Amino acid sequence: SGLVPRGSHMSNKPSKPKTNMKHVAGAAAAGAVVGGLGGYMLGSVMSRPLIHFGNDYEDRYYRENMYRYPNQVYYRPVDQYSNQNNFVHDCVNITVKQHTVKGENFTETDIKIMERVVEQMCITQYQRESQAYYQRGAS
Repeated sequence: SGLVPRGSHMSNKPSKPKTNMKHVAGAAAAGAVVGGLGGYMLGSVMSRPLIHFGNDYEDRYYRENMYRYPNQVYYRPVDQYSNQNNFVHDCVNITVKQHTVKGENFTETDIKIMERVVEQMCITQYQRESQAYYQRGAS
């Protein structure tokens, strides 16, 4: 037998009284500036290569359109539940959205390489994400 009294758990302590009404953000307003992704990490600074073609044309083309398109990319933090694909999967899609955006368009031929630089940029990022992800200890 065993039907002892059990089933009592509670934890709540909202100690954050916010009675302030001063949320001024300086001065900046004109027309309208889009910006709604959700919360994806944005590359701050980098040095090493992101994509390696190997062919002359494929090489010159990349460095040629280098200024045409940005270098930053939206990616999420890795995890133990899944592999890099967890973030790399949407990493490419999201990038394609801002890449193929009406703001700028490229030829059918450019889309070929553009997809490579972006794709490789997603996986190549996993190396860094893991470097910081592995580190345990927030001092």
